Amino acid sequence: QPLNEEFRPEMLQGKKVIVTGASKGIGREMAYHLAKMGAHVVVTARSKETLQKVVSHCLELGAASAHYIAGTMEDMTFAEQFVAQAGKLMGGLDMLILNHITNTSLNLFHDDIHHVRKSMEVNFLSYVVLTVAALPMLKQSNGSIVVVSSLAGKVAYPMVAAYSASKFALDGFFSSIRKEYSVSRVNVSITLCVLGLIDTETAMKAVSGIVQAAPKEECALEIIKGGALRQEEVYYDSSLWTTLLIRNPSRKILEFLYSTSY
Amino acid sequence: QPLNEEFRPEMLQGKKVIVTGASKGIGREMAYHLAKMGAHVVVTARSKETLQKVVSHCLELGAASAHYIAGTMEDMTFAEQFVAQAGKLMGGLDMLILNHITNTSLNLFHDDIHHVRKSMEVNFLSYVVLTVAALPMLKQSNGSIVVVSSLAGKVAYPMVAAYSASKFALDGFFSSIRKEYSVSRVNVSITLCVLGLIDTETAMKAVSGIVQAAPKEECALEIIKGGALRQEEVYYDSSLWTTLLIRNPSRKILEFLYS
Ligand SMILES: NC(=O)c1ccc[n+]([C@@H]2O[C@H](COP(=O)([O-])OP(=O)(O)OC[C@H]3O[C@@H](n4cnc5c(N)ncnc54)[C@H](OP(=O)(O)O)[C@@H]3O)[C@@H](O)[C@H]2O)c1
Ligand SMILES: NC(=O)c1ccc[n+]([C@@H]2O[C@H](COP(=O)([O-])OP(=O)(O)OC[C@H]3O[C@@H](n4cnc5c(N)ncnc54)[C@H](OP(=O)(O)O)[C@@H]3O)[C@@H](O)[C@H]2O)c1
Ligand SMILES: C[C@](O)(c1ccc(C(=O)N(C2CC2)[C@H]2CC[C@H](c3cccnc3)CC2)cc1)C(F)(F)F
Ligand SMILES: C[C@](O)(c1ccc(C(=O)N(C2CC2)[C@H]2CC[C@H](c3cccnc3)CC2)cc1)C(F)(F)F
Repeated sequence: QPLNEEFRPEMLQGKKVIVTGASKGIGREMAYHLAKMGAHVVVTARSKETLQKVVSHCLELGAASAHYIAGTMEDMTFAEQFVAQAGKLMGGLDMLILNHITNTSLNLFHDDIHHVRKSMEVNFLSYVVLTVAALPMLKQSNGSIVVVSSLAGKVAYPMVAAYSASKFALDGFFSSIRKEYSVSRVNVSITLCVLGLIDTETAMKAVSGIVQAAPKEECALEIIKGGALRQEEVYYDSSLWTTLLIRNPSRKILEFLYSTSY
Repeated sequence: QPLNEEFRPEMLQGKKVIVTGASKGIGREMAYHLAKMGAHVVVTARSKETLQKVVSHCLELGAASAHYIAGTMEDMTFAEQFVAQAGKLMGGLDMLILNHITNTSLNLFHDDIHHVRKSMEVNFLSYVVLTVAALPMLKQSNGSIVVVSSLAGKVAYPMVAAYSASKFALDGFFSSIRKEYSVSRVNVSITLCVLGLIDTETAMKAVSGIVQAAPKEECALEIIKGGALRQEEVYYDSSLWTTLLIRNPSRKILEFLYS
């Protein structure tokens, strides 16, 4: 049930929200936009040094409140207590933004199984664990889940096999879960975010000299809109060529066709 | 780059082939077809009992050779040793059919993270391990990798989350790997197989009274035909609406866009 209107800041006012991989890039921006709305926000990543700043600056921007908890999403235990600790900190939760990933470079896959396992653990599994942990709270506030994926998670590219495997997984898993929430009349929206190339330090470090990326600041924003407006998918890619084709009716058809079937 | 000519059982004769999850269902059928064709075959799964039955039956259908090695794909050391032992049993390798999955059922997902983790380990991760271990031989023989997937690996159904996540994963990882072989000019084809409901013991059991399945023996042959013709994708379903609906050109186009 996507909402029948457009988005304005107030919708996030005093809304308790989690953001992962929020110490830099798209994550951080999302945190900043979030403050500019006066929402409550807890943020996480590994490094406490950078998290301290994000927290400190979100207050300036006017967040109702802002805190961090550091730990590696390599660690399902941490991911599970993180959500408990944060949500109890804020006495509830309205929107879960799953954004972090393990460190990846661009290269040929070359028998790097350990890196495929780690990608799958951090980028994909941890999202599930995180969701599991928040479901009870999200049911409470008829909240929302937002999952940051890529183009590389809808179609193929070389140089990101592990990465892509994991991004594809999110789609399969969370799109499947939606249909399940529907038929169980569970009212938690789930938004998958197909993002083209974005101007983050990390991304630009690997590209730039292979060329163009969309502005990180707006990306963060569109993500936030799609999530608040409870939309199934959000696309954000600089080239309007792309944004119009990615869609895929054969699937929407095939899914819906086999829905009223049972 | 797919061969541009019909296929003939003559294409698989003397071809040395591994088939995983071949004790029952689609995998068994595949082993049988390959035997009718005179290929060499090594099959695997956990149950030695059922495997013996298969092998023995394969030697009677005419396989150039036919061995088996039982093990769980839950164990990456076994996966890696399998391919070695098999390479030696056949002195090389022409095709690798990744077909096994972990047991599953149709159920709402609450918090079975260990099942999600096992699915990803067995239905996905082992394929990578297997692929990595077989790639050298396959290189030697300009061979093929055949990965068996589903509609649920291309579109979302309720009741199969873990399963889907893993099948989707195969698409992302193998389709991406396909691109890399092309820019590396590695001559080893990769075929992803998208199947609809098939009348295997397990499937029929599971969807007993909640949902027409295709014949598993014809399916088994399509898969092999797609592999030997080096097709990127095979689509097999009882509903021809479906088989034709699934192809995804808006995607093949997009991919070429940034290429
Ligand atoms: N930017 C792009 O070109 C692009 C394109 C498509 C999709 N996306 C998606 O957008 C999201 C963010 O991208 P980005 O470029 O903004 O990333 P980024 O700026 O490089 O930041 C990555 C974040 O994840 C954290 N992280 C790394 N390892 C972690 C771990 N083991 N446990 C917990 N956190 C960890 C990092 O903090 P620590 O190092 O301190 O842990 C950092 O905060 C990702 O989901 C990505 O897939 C990005
Ligand atoms: N049948 C369908 O409706 C359908 C639809 C779409 C896609 N597919 C795909 O087609 C393929 C085969 O399906 P199927 O229905 O033929 O399956 P199946 O008959 O149930 O056979 C599964 C095989 O995998 C083996 N296996 C199970 N757990 C294992 C483990 N831990 N380690 C190693 N092997 C294990 C089983 O033998 P052991 O228990 O002895 O190990 C068995 O040989 C799968 O990739 C499936 O996803 C099937
Ligand atoms: C983590 C990282 O920053 C990263 C990973 C994946 C994507 C990503 O989602 N892609 C955009 C959405 C498609 C990639 C862009 C570059 C593409 C590429 C790289 C090299 C060669 N050909 C294509 C791969 C997909 C962006 C950044 C990386 F890889 F370190 F740069
Ligand atoms: C292993 C198993 O036998 C199985 C799993 C998945 C699929 C599969 O790939 N599907 C076909 C390709 C789509 C399923 C068909 C039924 C679908 C479904 C289930 C419940 C309600 N509506 C549709 C779920 C995917 C087939 C068998 C199972 F799950 F035990 F039944």
